[PDB]
Amino acid sequence: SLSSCSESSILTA
Amino acid sequence: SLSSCSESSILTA
Amino acid sequence: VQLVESGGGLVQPGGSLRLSCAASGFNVYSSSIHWVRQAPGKGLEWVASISSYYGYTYYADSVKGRFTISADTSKNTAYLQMNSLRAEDTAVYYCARSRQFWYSGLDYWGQGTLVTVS
Amino acid sequence: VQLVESGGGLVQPGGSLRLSCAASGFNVYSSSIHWVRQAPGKGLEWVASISSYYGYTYYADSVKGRFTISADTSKNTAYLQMNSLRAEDTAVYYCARSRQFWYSGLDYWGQGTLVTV
Amino acid sequence: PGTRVFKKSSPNGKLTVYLGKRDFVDHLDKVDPVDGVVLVDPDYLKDRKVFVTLTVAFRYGREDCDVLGLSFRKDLFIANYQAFPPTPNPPRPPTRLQERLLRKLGQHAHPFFFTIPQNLPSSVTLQPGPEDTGKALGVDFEIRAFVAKSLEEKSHKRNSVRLVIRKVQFAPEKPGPQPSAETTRHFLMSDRSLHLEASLDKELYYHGEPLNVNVHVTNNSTKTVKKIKVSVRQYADIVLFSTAQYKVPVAQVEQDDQVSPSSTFSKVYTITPFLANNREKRGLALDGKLKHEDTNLASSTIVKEGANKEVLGILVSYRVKVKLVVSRGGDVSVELPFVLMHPKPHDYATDDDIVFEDFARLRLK
Amino acid sequence: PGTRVFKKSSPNGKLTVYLGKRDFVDHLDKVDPVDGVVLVDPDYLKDRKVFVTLTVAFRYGREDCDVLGLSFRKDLFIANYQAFPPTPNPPRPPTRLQERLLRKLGQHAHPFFFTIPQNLPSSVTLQPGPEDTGKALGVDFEIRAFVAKSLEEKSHKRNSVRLVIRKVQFAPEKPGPQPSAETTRHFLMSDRSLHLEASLDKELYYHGEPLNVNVHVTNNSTKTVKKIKVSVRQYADIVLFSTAQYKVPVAQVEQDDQVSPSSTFSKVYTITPFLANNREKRGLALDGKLKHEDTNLASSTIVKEGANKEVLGILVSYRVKVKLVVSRGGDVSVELPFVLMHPKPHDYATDDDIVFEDFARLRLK
Amino acid sequence: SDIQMTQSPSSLSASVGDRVTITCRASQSVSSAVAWYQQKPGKAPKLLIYSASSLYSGVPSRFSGSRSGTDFTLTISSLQPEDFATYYCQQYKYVPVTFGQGTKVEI
Amino acid sequence: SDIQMTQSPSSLSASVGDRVTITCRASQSVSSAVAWYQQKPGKAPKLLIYSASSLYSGVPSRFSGSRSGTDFTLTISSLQPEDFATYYCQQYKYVPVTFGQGTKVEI
Repeated sequence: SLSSCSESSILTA
Repeated sequence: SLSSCSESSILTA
Repeated sequence: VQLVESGGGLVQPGGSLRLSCAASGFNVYSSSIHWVRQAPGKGLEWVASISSYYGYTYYADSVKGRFTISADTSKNTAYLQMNSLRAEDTAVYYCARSRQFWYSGLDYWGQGTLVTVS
Repeated sequence: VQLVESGGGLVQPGGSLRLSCAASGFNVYSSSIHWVRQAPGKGLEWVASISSYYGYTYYADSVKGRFTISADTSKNTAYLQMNSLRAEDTAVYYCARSRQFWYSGLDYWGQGTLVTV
Repeated sequence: PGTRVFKKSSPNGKLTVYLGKRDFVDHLDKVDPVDGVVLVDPDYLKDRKVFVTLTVAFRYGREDCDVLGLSFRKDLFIANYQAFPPTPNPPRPPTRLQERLLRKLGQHAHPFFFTIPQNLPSSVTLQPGPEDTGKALGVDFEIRAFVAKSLEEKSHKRNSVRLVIRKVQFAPEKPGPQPSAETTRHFLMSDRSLHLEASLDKELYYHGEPLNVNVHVTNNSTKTVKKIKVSVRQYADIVLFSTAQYKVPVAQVEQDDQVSPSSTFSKVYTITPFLANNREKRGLALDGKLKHEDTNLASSTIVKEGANKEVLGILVSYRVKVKLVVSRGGDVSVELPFVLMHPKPHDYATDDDIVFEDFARLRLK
Repeated sequence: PGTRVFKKSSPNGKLTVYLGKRDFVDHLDKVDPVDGVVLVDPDYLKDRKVFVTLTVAFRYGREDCDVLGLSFRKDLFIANYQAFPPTPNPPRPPTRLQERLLRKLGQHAHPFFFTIPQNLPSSVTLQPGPEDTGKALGVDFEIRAFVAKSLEEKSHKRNSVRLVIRKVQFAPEKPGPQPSAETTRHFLMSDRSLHLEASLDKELYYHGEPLNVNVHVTNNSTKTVKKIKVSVRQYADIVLFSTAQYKVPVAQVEQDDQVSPSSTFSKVYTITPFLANNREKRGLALDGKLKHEDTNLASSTIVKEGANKEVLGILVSYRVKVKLVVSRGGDVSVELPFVLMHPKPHDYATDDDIVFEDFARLRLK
Repeated sequence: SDIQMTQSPSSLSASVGDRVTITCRASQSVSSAVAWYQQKPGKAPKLLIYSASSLYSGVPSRFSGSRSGTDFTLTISSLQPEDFATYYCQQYKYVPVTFGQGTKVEI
Repeated sequence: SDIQMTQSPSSLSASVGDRVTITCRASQSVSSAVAWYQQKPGKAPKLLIYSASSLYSGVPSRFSGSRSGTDFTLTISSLQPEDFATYYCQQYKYVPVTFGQGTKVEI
């Protein structure tokens, strides 16, 4: 598997 | 809540 | 090994009674002495406990603050000081002894002293 | 700023060709030099990359072991040594330059040297 | 008929360790082997192997995050076992407990087996100081289980499961020799000589059991003895690469029993070590804990008659001290060693290590 | 255009922290404030308040359990903020980014705000040596979020979420004075005096940009100069409670340019610091990391004109050294300071601390 | 909260040579830390079982306890005329220790 | 594994004054680390977009990129006669860097 790491999201006006 | 701790189980012949 | 106790009797409501439990045959640092009362016509109930090896004392929520337990380690005796005896405190109080290392039930009991209020 | 490259041509199959890429206008430690080949009538493909600031080199799986990339830091040039040129290695090889701090695409390219087997 | 078995699960839930016991008794000739069962789903590690490790470590500081000189960790013994895929048959075919656990759990169970060596120390914990914001140094036993492609692979917090065990000793059946000692302190020219004798009633005492010392003083000289002071000392010997001994008094009894010149004296004192009046003392040795349960004073560490090297970890010992206080000097004392244990139930030279040794020598004294 | 936002979730999957940035730039007069959003479900907490903490800590050793002299941790700055229940209005109403995040996430969002102080050091990391089994000392910034009944309550691994940030600086817009130096070394009685002059072409150099030194030698004396050796030195000044300075050479250029007596000499050397041939050196300072990715050599720690205290963490500086080698002694040298930085983008006296200071002084030297 | 211990049946009648089983329901999943006491009318209680299965020394072998999850049961193999008294089920895993409401064995 | 980058449509025709939009499907959830290149027939490629939205210096403003999850799109607001060439979609988040199969804009 993999390790719970950081991630990203999108933001709009 | 409570945290993940050690527990027990039963064993028979 | 005996747990002879004394001090019970009749006390006016709001007064004070002091129970003494004089142990023999064992030591106060290898055992913890508990007090259990039997309400008239009702099952047993735990009230106090003292552990002279660690120095901890415990009380029931219904007797907390009113009851103070202490032991005289030189005389191998335990004392229960009761303050402001209410109407519901009447019972027969048993002095019990349980092993310190480790707890395996109240294997030795006293003989009971009747406490009454009016 | 130009990426002059040479060394391409015709090589017998199973032989070796040496591509040299001579840069100017920038430095070899502030940039990483990549090699990209364009198969005839087919899209681009990345083959090698060298980072002279860190000392790492990378190769594609299809050219790994056969290709060795190195740079002469004093001459500000990069070299690609291709060994055992198989039939599928024919393409036009572009010398590309990308920023080291930090990577923002291959903003400078060479002019392409044809390689045939 | 029924028996209890201990169980802990991985945070992800796909890995579980079964242990028949948590406290393993040492018999001074053999140690109870650590035999257990590992439950795992083969599809979970589609290609990773399963390893379990038994580790004993000299540690310091708390367990999570100290803003201090955090844990100096020095493993004293390391063992590795591959639960899945199975290893060769030895040591032995699976034992009765392992067989019963496998029957209970089915084919999804895998046994693991560790034999603790004889010379490893017991589990003890030094009492933290009232000023420090974290627990003090101590040695403990611990078991881990994880799945990884290789032993050198990094740890996985979400996958591995960590379980704590203990190593304990119990009082030997046979009695020991009666502890007794004597000492004489004669004056300048007189054949008269101050002489005291102290002795115990047994050599082994249970926890909370009182100690009787029979002090016998023969002061035929011309000086007067003012007091007799009796103390019980705990000796915590720490051996990492150098040997450091620390003494902690745990009980004192003093009575103003003056002795007249040219006359004898005899008394039988009573003393009892306990933890009630020792919670503020730094460097007091206590028995190992599972989580944070209360523990008595550390039991004495005894070594077999063939005590060849055995010097790792923390070693605890007790001694009763009798001292006579005399006017204008003339102090005379004797010491009576004894062992304190529970009855048996019946149902390198790395730089940082030298730095830590210096730090511990500074801190404890 | 779209805006990217960084987020991380608690292992239990409830607590989540949103951050608009990971690298916060210092402008030598103000620091970019740390503004974020904490998402939580109020039913999951029942009476457990939500706290977020920003911490910068001087560390040692790896993140996991090291069998060594593990992390000496000393928090240089601590801040506490209560996300839920809401805190009073200041500092200011929620900013534009916070408003947008709350609009995106709804009423489950809660803003938190931290103003990093100006005197805090940047994020740097000392390079571990090949002999160590773990990463070396360094200073880093970190953010935590957790739910608890009180601040003094112990942390929970399953509930808390931990996130790493960095503090960075960029090259100032204005240029600096020309770095130049001179030195004379005259002989016993001759008015003739050995004279060398070295200078740089600029005062600020970008990472990977070469350095030009215009060494000018005026040796009117009767002795012969054998070689000129030019070096670039990195100065890592560690300040915990005493200022310990360590020097590391990162680049050297040597040419056999002998100088005849009573004659001048002039040359323009070239030198470039880089990390390719510096991976075996212990104590080399590198820029901070969010993960185990590669980073360049540590940028110089510029200090504003109002250098009041500013002494914490690791402070990095660079100097170019020019040295003339003369037969039978007579060494003469000059040093040219410079600053190395990235261009601006367009888009307590506790004993263990003294012990660790001694340990670091011993190990690094 | 305080762990209440429910003990049933409250009252029963038996005969010499019969089997008697007393159930004891724990409100929370305690360990085998349950003890059984006997009390004749007028006397002090008397320990019979500890650790929910271990027989106290001096107690006749006809007394036998057991555990099934949180169900603790006291079993008498063959009732004797001495066993007519009140039996209490006590848990001592968590402070405060709580006693059952009591069960009296009668002719 | 190697992150394949699917670029569609492969071939298209347009007119001066029309809009052209080229999609680019990433097989794995890379970040905005995607760059767009242009190559005329016979010349070397030319960087247009980096970070999937930032416009390269000197590129006319009619070129504009975008990101939608893993969908990267190149948009031309008003096609000029200089835009007839082949456009490539490259990801550089993970080594090896992979190029799209190419799209040619024609009259």
